[PDB]
Amino acid sequence: ETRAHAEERLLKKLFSGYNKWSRPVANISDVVLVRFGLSIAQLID
Amino acid sequence: HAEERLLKKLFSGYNKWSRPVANISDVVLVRFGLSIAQLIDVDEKNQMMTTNVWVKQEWHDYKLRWDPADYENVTSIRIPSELIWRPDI
Amino acid sequence: VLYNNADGDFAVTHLTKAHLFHDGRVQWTPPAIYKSSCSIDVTFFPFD
Repeated sequence: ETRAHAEERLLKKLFSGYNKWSRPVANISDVVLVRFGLSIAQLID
Repeated sequence: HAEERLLKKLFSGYNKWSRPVANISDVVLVRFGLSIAQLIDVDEKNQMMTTNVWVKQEWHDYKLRWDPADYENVTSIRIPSELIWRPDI
Repeated sequence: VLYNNADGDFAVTHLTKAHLFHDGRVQWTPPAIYKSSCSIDVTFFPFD
């Protein structure tokens, strides 16, 4: 009933038969969006 | 979702180190191409040239064939280069 | 990946962790050290 048990059960459920290299898209025709941005910690040299 | 099924099927019993040719007598054709991003450095004192190079390698085998009309008209799918054979140049 | 590298890491190498939301959203924020190449134009030195 603790949060850790629930998160572990969820992680076990949603990683059952998932492949990594499969490009995750609803359909093959549909495309994905990648919102992109940067931040500068320091200008080294 | 069909790409996942095709990938799962074609990596069933594909080995990496087995040279992918039908008959042992037959050879492969490794088409080769070169491209230069920038001539980074030419250190003449040490006689060393550091270049940024794109290597284009083209080949084909038999085990990775399929039928595009069986998987909702897919012809070009990605795969990681780590899992397949790779001629060492 | 960046196309303007000069003797450096093409991609991020730390591979930190990422956040997932229940709706399927995912966010990722790795640090990196990049080495790009500039067309250094030195005419008004040093007021450049």
